[PDB]
Amino acid sequence: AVKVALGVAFAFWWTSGPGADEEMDAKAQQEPDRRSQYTRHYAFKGRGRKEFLRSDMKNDANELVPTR
Amino acid sequence: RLPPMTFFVEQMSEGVLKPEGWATMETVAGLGEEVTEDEGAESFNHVYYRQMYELAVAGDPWAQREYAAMLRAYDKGCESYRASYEEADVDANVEYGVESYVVDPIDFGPSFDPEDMYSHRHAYAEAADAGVTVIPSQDYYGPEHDDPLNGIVFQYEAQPFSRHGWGGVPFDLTVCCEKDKTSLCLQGETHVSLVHSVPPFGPRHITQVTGSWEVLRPNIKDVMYQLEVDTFKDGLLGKSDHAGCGLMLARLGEGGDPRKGPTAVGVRLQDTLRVGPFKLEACASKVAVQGPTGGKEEGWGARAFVGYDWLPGLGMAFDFIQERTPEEGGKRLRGYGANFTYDWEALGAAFGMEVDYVAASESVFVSVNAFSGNDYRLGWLLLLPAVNYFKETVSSLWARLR
Amino acid sequence: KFIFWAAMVYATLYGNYE
Ligand SMILES: [Mg+2]
Repeated sequence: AVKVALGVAFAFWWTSGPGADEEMDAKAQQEPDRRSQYTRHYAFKGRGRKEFLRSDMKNDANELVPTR
Repeated sequence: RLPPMTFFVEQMSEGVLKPEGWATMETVAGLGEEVTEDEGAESFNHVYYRQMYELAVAGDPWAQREYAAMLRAYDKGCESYRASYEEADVDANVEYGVESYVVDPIDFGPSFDPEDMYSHRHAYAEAADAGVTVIPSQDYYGPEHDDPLNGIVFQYEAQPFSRHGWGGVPFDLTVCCEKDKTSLCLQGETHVSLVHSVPPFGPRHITQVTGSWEVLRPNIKDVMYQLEVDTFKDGLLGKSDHAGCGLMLARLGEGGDPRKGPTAVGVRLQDTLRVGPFKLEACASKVAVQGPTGGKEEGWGARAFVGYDWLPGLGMAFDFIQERTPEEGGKRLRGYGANFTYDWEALGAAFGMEVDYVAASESVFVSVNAFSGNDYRLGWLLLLPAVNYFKETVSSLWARLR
Repeated sequence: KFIFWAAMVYATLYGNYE
């Protein structure tokens, strides 16, 4: 009861900062998005294709077994 | 009609790589008795047994002993493994009758459909093993009253030219096929690894050949070919230094014919280095693509990761592109970026922070994520967007009452 | 420049071994 009153009362003061709309314009002015994670993909359709990064490839172990 | 050259520059500079090696048959390596894993020992054994075979054929009783002992362990392990197959078959014929074992159907997530309307189509008998693996390939927007999967991806992997489990030429292949009465999608990739030397017979020296092709009818009516040859060696500047070089060729064959069309040629380098307390991994590339009609277009790319002993938890990476369009004397178009990450734990929660800088538009992107598996103390910040919504509700409810 | 000559420095010194 006291906590949910004091948190909202502090939010009223902290949210009421000056200007408050130029930063909306600053954030929305960069309509190019944040840069997204790179994957190897095909040129025509963009399905992922397998990678040979050393820090992942150094953990891999395979073996050979006879067939039936 | 060819892809942009930034695609090739990103593809040819993606970090320090490592090729495909030899896999060992575990019952004959370490004859009879159980083993453990180590790369140098397996790589030694594969070339050691070919050498002892050549010496045993030439004469040489000491090599004949080793090769005959390997043959004895090989026969014993093979007969044991077929006995295990017979035992598994008898156990399956006991547990079920003449019935077979059935897989789980694929989960596609929630829908406004009864979710077992088509689940009986993806429950099938196994077949157990034939060499290849299949996965179904799904599209982003499926049909409304049906399952979204449309294509099939096949995967194969082998080691053909071995003598008795001492292999030669690691090889693998992957084909995606979607065929219907309207369109046709056919992508493919193959890798072949060739090992020249391993220690103590030399240093580790491995080349790798990659081929890939792209067909997409009736949208494109041209096919895409790529070929990559790249070579790695551990050394060249000091002990255990993982260096590598490579080249790439690409073409857009017009009508499918690989003799006509625009071409792309590129080369790349990688290296690692350790100076002071700084360990760095760097790679760089240059591509010399041909345009549709304009001619030469060239680009440079580079990536670097700076590992640091002290403060072993800060990750920091740097990236660069340079563009050289025609009228090259005044159209040098640079671009470079930085990336930092760190990681804390506080208040019973695990925090991770990532700071990103793009440096053309002077923007800093900060992103923090947290995870509290203990309590809801992390929700005290949830009072921040709940106030403003009220300030956008009453201000609506005022304007809706006027 | 940088990734033509030094992209053949590595190629020549890899050919120097094999
Ligand atoms: Mg597909």
